Amino acid sequence: AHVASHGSSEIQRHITEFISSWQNHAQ
Amino acid sequence: KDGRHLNTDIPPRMGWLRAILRFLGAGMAMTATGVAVDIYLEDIHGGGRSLGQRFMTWMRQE
Repeated sequence: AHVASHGSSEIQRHITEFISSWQNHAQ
Repeated sequence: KDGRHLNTDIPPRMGWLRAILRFLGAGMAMTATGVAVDIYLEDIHGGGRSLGQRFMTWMRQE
């Protein structure tokens, strides 16, 4: 697990903030 | 030796970093006892662009 857990330094921050931001899509 | 690892990319800007990486290379090639060996760059963990920003923080902090 630690072998694959370490997987352009600015594009990595761009994709991390891309993934981390959204979640969604009386009578 | 196997090309360009894409992690050790010194920018065209701030090319002064090479003159310090020469010393950091030639340290261990003289401290190790025996034959002085040819030494090649392998890895910079934070990236070559973010490496010298630490040196620039030390230059602002003096």
